[PDB]
Amino acid sequence: QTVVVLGSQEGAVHTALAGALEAEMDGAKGRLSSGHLKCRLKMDKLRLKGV
Amino acid sequence: QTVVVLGSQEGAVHTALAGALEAEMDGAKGRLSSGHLKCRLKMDKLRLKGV
Amino acid sequence: AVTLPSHSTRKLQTRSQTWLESREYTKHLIRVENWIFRNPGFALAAAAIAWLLGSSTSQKVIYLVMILLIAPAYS
Amino acid sequence: AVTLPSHSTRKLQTRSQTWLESREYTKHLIRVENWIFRNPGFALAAAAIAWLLGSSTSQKVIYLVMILLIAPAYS
Repeated sequence: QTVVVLGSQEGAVHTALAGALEAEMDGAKGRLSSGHLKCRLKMDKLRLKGV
Repeated sequence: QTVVVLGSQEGAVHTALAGALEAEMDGAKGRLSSGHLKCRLKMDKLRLKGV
Repeated sequence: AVTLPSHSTRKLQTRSQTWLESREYTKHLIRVENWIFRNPGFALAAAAIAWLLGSSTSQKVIYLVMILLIAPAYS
Repeated sequence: AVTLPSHSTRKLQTRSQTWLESREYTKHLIRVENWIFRNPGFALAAAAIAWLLGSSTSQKVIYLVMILLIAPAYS
């Protein structure tokens, strides 16, 4: 009996990654693209500057 | 728009290879394991050497 | 090393475009069509099978889908 | 880059042991079982579906197999 290693599965985890969303500059500061949220917005004080 | 490469799918073709039979020393001389055949065998001339 | 979980079974129904949908929402069709183009007579195999189940002339095609859709992937 | 052709669909029925059968003749079972363990309520989904087709109390389980066996892979 011998052993084989099956190399690297980098592209394999890629094709298995078919639902993730990619993300960028990561540093200690990891940025990512779209994601929504709920924002209560109030026009408490907006003067129109020149009526 | 950008592009990704999806790396290497070496292990992917491995897991897709779930029915093949492996084969060895290949050179210009490729050896492989089991495979059957049909052999008509004749006892035309076999002397028993020492009856 | 079966990389089992095709993540599409855990889709994120979110506005930005997902990882590889471009080829994904055709890959299973090309799967089944390639497989049957390679194993044609399995067509009438499935036919004789299904025509013997259901006995409805309407569930018959349903069992045709059954057979022609177990054959490609799980094989 | 769907490495489509799982070669087991082109098995060589030859005496020496094939490439990765050891895990292969369990991989689809672990596939379906993992998938259903992750998506349980799909059980009774398939149940209500199949119980509405066939109308035989014997083809019912057949359509149960239908649904529970399209769901894992082609998804």
